[PDB]
Amino acid sequence: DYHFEVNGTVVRHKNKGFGYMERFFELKESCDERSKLSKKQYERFNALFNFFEKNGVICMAKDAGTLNTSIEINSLAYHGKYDVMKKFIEEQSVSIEDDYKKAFFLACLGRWEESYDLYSNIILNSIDESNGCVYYLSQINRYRIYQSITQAVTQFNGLGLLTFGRHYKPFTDEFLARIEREMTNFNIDDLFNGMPFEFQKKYKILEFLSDNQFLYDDTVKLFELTNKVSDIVVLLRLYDNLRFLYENCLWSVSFHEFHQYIRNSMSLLIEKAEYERTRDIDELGFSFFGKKSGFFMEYYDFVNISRHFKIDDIKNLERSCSIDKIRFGEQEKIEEYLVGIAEEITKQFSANGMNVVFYTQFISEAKAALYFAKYVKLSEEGLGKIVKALLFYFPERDLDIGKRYVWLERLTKCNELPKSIISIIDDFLVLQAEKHIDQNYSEVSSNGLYSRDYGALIKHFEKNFISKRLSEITLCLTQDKQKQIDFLFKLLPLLSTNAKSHLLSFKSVENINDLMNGIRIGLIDEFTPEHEELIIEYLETRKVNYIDYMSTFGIWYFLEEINNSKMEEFIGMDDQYDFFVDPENFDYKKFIPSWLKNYNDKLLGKIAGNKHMKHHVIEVLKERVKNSNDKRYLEILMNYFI
Amino acid sequence: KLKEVFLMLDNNVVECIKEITESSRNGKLVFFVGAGVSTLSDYPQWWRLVDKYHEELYGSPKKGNYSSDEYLRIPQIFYNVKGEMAFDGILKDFFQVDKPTNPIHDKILAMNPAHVITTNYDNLIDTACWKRGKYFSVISAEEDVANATSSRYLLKVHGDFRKGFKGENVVLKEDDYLNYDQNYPLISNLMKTIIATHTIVFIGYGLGDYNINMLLNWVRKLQKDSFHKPFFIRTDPSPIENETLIYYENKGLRIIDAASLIDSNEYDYLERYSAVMDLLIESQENKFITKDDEVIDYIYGKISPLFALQYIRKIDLKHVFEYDYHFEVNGTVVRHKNKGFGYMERFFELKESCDERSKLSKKQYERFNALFNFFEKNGVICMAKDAGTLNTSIEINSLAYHGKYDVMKKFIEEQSVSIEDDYKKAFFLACLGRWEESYDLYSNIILNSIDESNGCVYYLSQINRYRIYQSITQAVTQFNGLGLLTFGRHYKPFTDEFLARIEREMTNFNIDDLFNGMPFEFQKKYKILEFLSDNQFLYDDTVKLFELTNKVRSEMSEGSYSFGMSSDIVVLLRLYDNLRFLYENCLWSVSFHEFHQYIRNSMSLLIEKAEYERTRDIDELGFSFFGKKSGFFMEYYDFVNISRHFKIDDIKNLERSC
Amino acid sequence: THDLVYHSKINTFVWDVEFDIVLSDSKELNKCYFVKCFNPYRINGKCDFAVSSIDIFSEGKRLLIENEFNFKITKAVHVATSKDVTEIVLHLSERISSPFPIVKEVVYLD
Repeated sequence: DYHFEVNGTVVRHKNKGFGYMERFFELKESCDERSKLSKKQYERFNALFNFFEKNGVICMAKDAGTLNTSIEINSLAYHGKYDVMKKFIEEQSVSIEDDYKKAFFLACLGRWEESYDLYSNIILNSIDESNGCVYYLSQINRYRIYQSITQAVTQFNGLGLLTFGRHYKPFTDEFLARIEREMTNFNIDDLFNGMPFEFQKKYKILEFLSDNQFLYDDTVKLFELTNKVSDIVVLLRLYDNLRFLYENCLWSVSFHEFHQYIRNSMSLLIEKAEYERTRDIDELGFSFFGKKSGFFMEYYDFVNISRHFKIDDIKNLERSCSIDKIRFGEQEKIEEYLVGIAEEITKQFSANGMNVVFYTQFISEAKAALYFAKYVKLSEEGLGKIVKALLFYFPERDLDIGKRYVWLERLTKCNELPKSIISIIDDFLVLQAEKHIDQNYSEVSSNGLYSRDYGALIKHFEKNFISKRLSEITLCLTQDKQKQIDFLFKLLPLLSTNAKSHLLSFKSVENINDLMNGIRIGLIDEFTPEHEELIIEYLETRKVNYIDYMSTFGIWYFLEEINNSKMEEFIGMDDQYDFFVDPENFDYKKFIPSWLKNYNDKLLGKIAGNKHMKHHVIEVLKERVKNSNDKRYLEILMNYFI
Repeated sequence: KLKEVFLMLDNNVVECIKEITESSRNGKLVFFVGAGVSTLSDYPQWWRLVDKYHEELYGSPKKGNYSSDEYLRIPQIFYNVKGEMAFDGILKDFFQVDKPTNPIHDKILAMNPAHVITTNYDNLIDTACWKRGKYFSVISAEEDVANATSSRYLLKVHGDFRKGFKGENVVLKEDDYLNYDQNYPLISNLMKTIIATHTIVFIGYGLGDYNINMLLNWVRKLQKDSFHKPFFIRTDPSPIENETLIYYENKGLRIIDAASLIDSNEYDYLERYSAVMDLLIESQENKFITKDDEVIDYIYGKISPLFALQYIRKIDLKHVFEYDYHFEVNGTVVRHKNKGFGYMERFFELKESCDERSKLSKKQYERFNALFNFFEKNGVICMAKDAGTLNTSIEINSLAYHGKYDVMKKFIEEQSVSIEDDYKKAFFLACLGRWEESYDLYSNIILNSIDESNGCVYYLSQINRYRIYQSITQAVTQFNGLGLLTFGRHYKPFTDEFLARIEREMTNFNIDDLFNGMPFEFQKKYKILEFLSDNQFLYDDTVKLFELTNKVRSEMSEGSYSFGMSSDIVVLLRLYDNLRFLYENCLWSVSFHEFHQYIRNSMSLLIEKAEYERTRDIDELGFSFFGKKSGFFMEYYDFVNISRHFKIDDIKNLERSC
Repeated sequence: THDLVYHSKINTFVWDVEFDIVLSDSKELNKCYFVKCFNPYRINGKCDFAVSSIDIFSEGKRLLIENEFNFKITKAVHVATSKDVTEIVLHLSERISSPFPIVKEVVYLD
């Protein structure tokens, strides 16, 4: 009989009878009509007013001047206040509703056995001596916790043994048997029908929870990509669907059905906002009318992105749209939430932290939060604590050394590196060096990056950072610790002059193979003449063989760090070599576009800066991109050759 | 061991056990608990109470054995002479000792009975109901019947000590046994109607109880086919001897005895009950071992209702089999949750073996032929592991899709034949825009479709006419507003009388409640037709479209050409599966706003991915020379789909990006 | 051969495949695989030009040192799931002009 619009107001429809809601809203404003009401019923009006102002129904559609709804979530689980929920659980429960939220909190901390037992206790003590809402909710949450336990035990003890070596069996076998026996053929479809007939008339709005799929709102989401040239009726519904599930302590917030449309609403919304932009630019102007993208991430948006999105989903978000144009509101709140995540990570690893279900549930949001952190300007102390946690207390089974370095390079894009962060990274490198004394220890990375990139980043941000601790460790070196000498070779610029002098005597340069080994580890910076003569003999050996590294030598010569001229006598063979040593007399018919796919930004910049090859390369690229749809060739052409 | 224990069972037991499981799954099983389940663990029986009555009454202990009449005569004599006070004191002293529940009660409640009826004055079953978490309205006195709180009845026929340990609240003496129908009319009538309208299984009774004999005498006055013969779970430590079994089966008791099933001792009542209870429960999760006769019979029992339906999509076939097998869209089937006999695998193997078919029954060959014709038209081919060259042809055997206006106009002008022809004529009329006549045709179909017990035509006609009411309301609202100014004349579509009539008959419809009000067998067989009332039927293939969209776009940005199966075949075989389901069955909501956008989105994704694949950046060879064999051959159906479910803006955006 | 996907912005074929290795020096390696890392945002402060951080695993754990550029050949190469794919690997190894034409699991760190 009334369409309760999510924007805040209510509109009438099918109210064939009297307009009770309109009269109620009219008396909401008139004090005289309030006064004329009877005494016994006045308190009921006050209770209704409190309920209707809490649920967010402001006024009718004819006077809905103010409609901006500020979403507020007061649930402790949403903000990840683990220290509060643990204290609450330790506190004994005085009522059943307090017991109910204690059960829900126990479910969010991974202690599913205790949560199930406490739900069973609630069921026993609240069979029907109430309105029945708690009994119904605790039956559904019990079944959901049982399903979660079954799914975890079919996966943790099923295949994930290698994630912790040997089967940790987080749930006892006797407990598993007990829950299987107590939950044989539990009809969840008919549970609502078993309730008293009075309940089925009053709490009719609680029917969807006992369904195999209940959130069939995704069909509404198809309105977000319509190309007719709003979207705020979907975001507000998302908060409407989050303030129900997360505040009524319901165990339907960790399943894949919930996570699937949150990952679908938050992706479709940002994609459509990205399409509202870059389309108004077509006919309104780049900056005259292009004020902002339109979307505005807030605390309750970043929290959802952290909790439900995965790394690949976040990457898909970044590849499709430019999030950098979307400002992150409430920077302080995001900073505090990130600091809380860091404190939880630090406290988890330092303590026992054997409990694995909560670890798996929480590591995903921790990783997503520290991934998305790059868009938020973090305070100095907050950033220091974040980096310290991510470096010294994040498990290596989830984040490898390469991914760890990627995470910091991601965090340092939007913020500088004061003394604290470089000090933390220096301490991390010191810890790595102390770990490297064990000759049987080797780094394992799934990104190709290693500890060299940390020193490289430190040097890039601070050109004269001399880690005195590393210099002392180098001074105290011996001959037999070969792996330590290799690791310190990987971090040569961070050592002191006396440290470098002591180190260089351990391993000299030899022929070309070791020469290139030193070049890779950055042993030499200025090409000494002895290195230059060694180079020629390799090429002179190559001439004998001809009658590899040749491209590397040509590129070095093109970069003008090789100043030898007799090598000019040795041209007329490889295409790339002649290209990078003698662009004047190259016949360009032998050029292959594939070379351009292996060149970093600086090499292409130097190529574009040279006159004698700019036109040839750009026309080659245009010819290649005309007959193909390769995005790499176009990207190179537009970034550097225009 | 238990698997072959199920085999060493008499055919009577084999069929009784499956009937009980069917009733339990159907919400029709009503348990009948008696004395013997209570006294199993520690609860005191009537014999010791009669003994103490003899002691307090006759002075000396009872000598010999008291006869059956004395069981009620001695307490009655004590009450008549010494009075009610001592009787109540004795009952209070005896019946206060709380005893723990026993696993037999848990097994009884684990079969989800519709009701349980007991003659036990104890609350063992009551507590087991509370502790397990299953709600039951306790009915023991007459006043409870009027004040029933729910639809589930825990009926204490003889009363209980819930209002106090008094002799009036329980039927223990001879007076209240003889004057039972004069003291407890309502509860007796409720018992009789429950026994008549449901399935009754007696447990704990031993053919020597007054309640069993009273019920059997009550049965004799119930015509012949008006009653179902209740089951009987006898647990005496002695064989039935096969003559009293005949007598009681003739009188209306299909006896099941635990002595024949298991070789227990004479003091093994717990094991005697537990054997039958576990045997009943384990048969509730699976059927007996099957043969060539029963596998085809089971499939035909699960598929025959779908025969009336013209076409059924492949994704929801998992709901038909209750998630037993995952029916892949490509036409393959994989095992998902079938923890039992692999009936689908055997069906497909028998399909691929003519010699294995010659050992079928007489008419079961025709049933398998019908199932083969059904499955061949549905695009399912073989198992997931055994599949190769599954090329299939897309075809729509309808008229609305092809846009033949004159043809279906002539068909409408032709004479009707049956309900199906009238249904398709009504759908064609709605498609032509003459919604006013379509509503009347659907109303006539509803009126004439109930005399024949089919349900499908009636249900679909109701859904179609409700959607037609929605469509005409939307058209009216558009015409009286924006439509009034878009075109000059207001162009009143429908008469005011017709609109008033539809408004009067549509109020308080509650469309989502239509399936709940459907007969039980209809919703059991047609579990898949529930999705038509709401928009759930698009959720299954929308959640898996929004996920393939991100997957394809990720490869677009990454630029990773694939040399194998294209990800845009799951959506392609879901386009012409939902389209075929929605059009061949002549349902409405083919013009539904939500359905159109799904088609548009899928088509847009298909064309984006195909245009990306068209301009490959491969200068090398493929598998040997080239991997791809073709591209996006825009068929006639593709053009119709683009033409019917796209607007000018959508096609413009598609052009400006391909 | 259904798991081979060609990548465009880097000349590489991704394929979960293990190949025996023969190089110029007498040292020989059993079935192993490569991992390429396309990073155009890598720290290239020195004379570094390659956008790919290419490395080698022997058995999923044994990362061998680069040392000199070994003149490796595909030799016998197994997909480890269906059958030997020696021809299917060697035939697309040429006309690529990029080192390590066939690798597994390009990380694509952008």
